[PDB]
Amino acid sequence: DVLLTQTPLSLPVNLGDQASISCRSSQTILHSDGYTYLEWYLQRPGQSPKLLIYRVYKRFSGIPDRFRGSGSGMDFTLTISGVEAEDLGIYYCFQGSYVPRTFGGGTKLEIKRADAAPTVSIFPPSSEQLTSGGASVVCFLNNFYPKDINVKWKIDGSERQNGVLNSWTDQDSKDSTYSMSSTLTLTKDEYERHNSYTCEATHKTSTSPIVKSFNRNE
Amino acid sequence: EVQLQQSGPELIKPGASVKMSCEASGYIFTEYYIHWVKQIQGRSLEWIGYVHPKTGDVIYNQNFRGKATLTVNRSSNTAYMELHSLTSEDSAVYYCARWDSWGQGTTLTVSSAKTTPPSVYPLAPGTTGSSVTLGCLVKGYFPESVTVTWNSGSLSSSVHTFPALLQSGLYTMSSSVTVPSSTWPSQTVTCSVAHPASSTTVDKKLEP
Ligand SMILES: CC(=O)N[C@@H]1[C@@H](O)[C@H](O[C@@H]2O[C@H](CO)[C@H](O)[C@H](O)[C@H]2O)[C@@H](CO[C@@H]2O[C@H](CO)[C@@H](O[C@@H]3O[C@H](CO)[C@H](O)[C@H](O)[C@H]3O)[C@H](O)[C@H]2O)O[C@H]1O
Repeated sequence: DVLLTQTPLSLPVNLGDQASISCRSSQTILHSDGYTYLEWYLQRPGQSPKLLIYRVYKRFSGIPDRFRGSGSGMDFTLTISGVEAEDLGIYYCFQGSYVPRTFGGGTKLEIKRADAAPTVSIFPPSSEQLTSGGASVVCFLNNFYPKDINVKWKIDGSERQNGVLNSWTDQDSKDSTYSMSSTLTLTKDEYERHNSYTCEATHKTSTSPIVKSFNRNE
Repeated sequence: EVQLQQSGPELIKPGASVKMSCEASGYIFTEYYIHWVKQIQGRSLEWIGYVHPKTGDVIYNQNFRGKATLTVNRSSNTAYMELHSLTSEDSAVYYCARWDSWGQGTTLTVSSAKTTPPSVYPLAPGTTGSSVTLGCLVKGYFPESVTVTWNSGSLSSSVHTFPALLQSGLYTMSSSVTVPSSTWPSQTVTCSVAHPASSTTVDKKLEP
């Protein structure tokens, strides 16, 4: 089978900049009929993939001329000249010269912005929940950049690792930040055997964590 | 003009099979190959095979021999894909596509978990400053998806919707909203959690 490898995996750009992504194949995409069936697709969040370029460089109807495909053989490039907000999403290359058809693993085109520390909020389990015999402690880490972030839970100062569910948003369309939710799940009985619960957020914007805590005896 | 319209989301027990559809309009159905494609995690795409609707002749990815069967009904302009002997590895979004246009996708969940509505818990402080962050924790539902609407839509700029994760075979997600403190608690903030699979809506007014 033919392997298509795409680089980079993620590409943060400023709006209006030029973006360039690479698709390399394990075998030539030149078909015996003399054509090269190398295509590029864009998939926006919550949408199906949409065809941008076919036959290496030909733009599909309605595709703006800032999209330019190039390459031959085993090496291909998609260049976007003046990225606009509607261009953000995941780009896939695809070859139609062999069976099976195969796709690259996608390049996610995103917005570069200045670094920003998270705004951290901690919530004890609601009184409503404790009646269910479960106890979820929630920590929102909101509106930070870049996307990489650590959260450490501690219970009375002691690091806690199981029971944790961490989930990130996609890049915000208004300010291009990310947010993440971390939940520590305990039984009601576990939760009531300890005093304080702490969320520590570590992010490249500081060598010290942002620490949010509450004491269940308050 | 050209449109590929797929059948709705499916929740199927392991071991069973499912047949999903792809209705073509706006062109001559018998003139174009229909392809089927599996996508996992909204990222990795794997091509299943393609059928020529004029003839019904199919070419498969060997990876899907025995797993997928492609057929057409020319009189109804519909392509179909049947997946056999389902396992959780078959949970994915499935697309049909012609060379230049894709359907909207069919989400398949393979699981023996039963459709269950969420428990919804308010996240409110019991602070200082001019903003306040509130949320709702949506726990223990199945299958995807839920929608969380804050003040039936009037809040959305400062809303964060966190994707669901599995815990104990059920989904949990959360949603936050950040609002000026001059508007809460002096005015109502409500999260409305809709789970269409269970025909359930839960509204919580956030209280200090
Ligand atoms: C039954 C059916 O659907 N038949 C064909 C499809 O096979 C065809 O899909 C393309 O097929 C090739 C292999 O031949 C490969 O698999 C591709 O991935 C797949 O897209 C489909 C689309 O055909 C393409 O049609 C374009 C017309 O818009 C062709 O471009 C035009 O070609 C001429 C030069 O010959 C000029 O160079 C034009 O400027 C250029 O736009 C393209 O070459 C075709 O591959 O068509 C179905 O009928």
